[PDB]
Amino acid sequence: ILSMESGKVLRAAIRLALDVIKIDRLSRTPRDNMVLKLVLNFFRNVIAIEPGEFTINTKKSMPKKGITSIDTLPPNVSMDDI
Amino acid sequence: KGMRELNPNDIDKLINLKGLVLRSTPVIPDMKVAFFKCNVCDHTMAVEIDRGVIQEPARCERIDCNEPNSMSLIHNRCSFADKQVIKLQETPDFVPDGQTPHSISLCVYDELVDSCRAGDRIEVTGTFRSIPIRANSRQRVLKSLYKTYVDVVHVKKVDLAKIREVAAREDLYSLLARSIAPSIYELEDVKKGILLQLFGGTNKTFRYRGDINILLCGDPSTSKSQILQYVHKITPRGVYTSGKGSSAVGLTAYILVLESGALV
Amino acid sequence: SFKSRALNHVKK
DNA sequence: GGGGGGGGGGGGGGGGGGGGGTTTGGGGGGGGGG
DNA sequence: CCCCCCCCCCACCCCCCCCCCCCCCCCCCCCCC
Ligand SMILES: [Zn+2]
Repeated sequence: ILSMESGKVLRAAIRLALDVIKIDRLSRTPRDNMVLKLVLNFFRNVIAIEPGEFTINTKKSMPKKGITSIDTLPPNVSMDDI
Repeated sequence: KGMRELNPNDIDKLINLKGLVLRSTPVIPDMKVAFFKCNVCDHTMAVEIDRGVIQEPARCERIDCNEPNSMSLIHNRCSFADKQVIKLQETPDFVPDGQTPHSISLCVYDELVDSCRAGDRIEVTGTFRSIPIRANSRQRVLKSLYKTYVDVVHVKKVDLAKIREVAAREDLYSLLARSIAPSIYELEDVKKGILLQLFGGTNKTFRYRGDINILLCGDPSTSKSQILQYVHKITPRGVYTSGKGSSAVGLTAYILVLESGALV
Repeated sequence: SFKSRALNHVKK
C-alpha cells in the first residue's frame, strides 16, 4: 500500500472521501458519514500495522539455547519498508 | 641446561634452551575475549577467557530482559591474540652421538610470532609447562603422562661514521682487496675482481641485472678453492657447492611440491 | 487454552 | 496496618534412557648404461 | 646422446547428553490480631 506507484491508492482513498465532503454537512447521509469514517479507518489501519510478537508455548521446557531470533517479518519485507 | 636434562622439578620454572628450529606452524588465533550477543534483546557483553574456559553468561545481563540461555557467541566480534607452535630440536653438536637428538615443542605469542625460521639456531627463554591431553576429544578423560612445552618470553639467534672515515683513503682498492683473504697468497687481480663482484652494478626495469660473474680457471693444484670458501663466508646470503655430477634440476629446483636448489 | 508467553522486538 | 499462613507457580535436581566410539597400478621425474 | 629403469606419490561397555518428572521454595493474597 505504501510503495505501489508511490502509494497512489492513498490519493484514491482521499478522493473517495472528497466525493462526499463536497456536499452539505446535512447532505452527508448516514452512508456518507460511514464512508468518511471507513476512509479514516483505512488510513489508521495502514499506520497501525506492525510486526507481531513471537509468542511461544511454555509447556515444554527451553532447550540449552533460547529462541534463535525474534524476527517475525516475511521474507519479501524489510523493516525499512514498514 | 640441555633439552635432554629437563625433569619434573622444572615444570613451573623459567628455563633457557639452545636449539635448532626444524619448522613452525602458521599463526594460530587464540581467543582472549569472548563476545556474547542476546538472541532476544540484541544486547552485547564481553568475557575475558580464563585459563582457556569461556565464562559464558547463563542469563542475559540486562535485568529488563534477563532471559536464560539467550546469549550466543558472535565469533568474529570476539578478540584474538596470536599463537604459534615451533618444533625445536636438540642440536646434533651436543648429542651423545650414538642416538637421536630430541626435540621439544614451544609456544610463542603475539609479536614474538615469526621471530625465527627453519634452520635458525636460537636461544629461547620461557616457562617450562605441561598439559594433559585427552584420550578422546568426545570425553573429559585424560592420559596420565602430560605433554610438555616451553612457553617463551624471549628469543635470540645463535655505523656510517666509521664507513665514511675509510672511504677517503687512497689505497682503498688494494686495502679492501687484501682483506677478503689475507691468509691466501695475494693474487690481487683475482681479489680485486672478486671485490667488484661483491660490489655489483645497478639495475633498470623497463632484461639486464646488476650482477657480476667470475670463473676461476687454472690448475687443480692451487688455492682458488680456499678463496671461494672465504668469499662464501664473506657474502651475506651465498651458497657453496660443486659441479661434477651436478644435476640440472638438483642445482636449481626439484620435485607434491617444487623445492628450490642451491643456485635458487 | 495453550499456556504461552509473548516475546517482543520493540524492547531490543 | 502489619505479619502469618495457605495456595500456586516456577525452577532445579536427579534419575533414566540412548547413541557413539595395505597392495597394485599408473604416470612422470630423475638418474645411469650402451 | 638416448632410452630404459626405478623410484616416488597417490588412492560391549562406559560417557556424554538430553529429557522428564517431582519436590521444594518463594512470592502473593487474604485473614487475623
Ligand atoms: Zn537480553
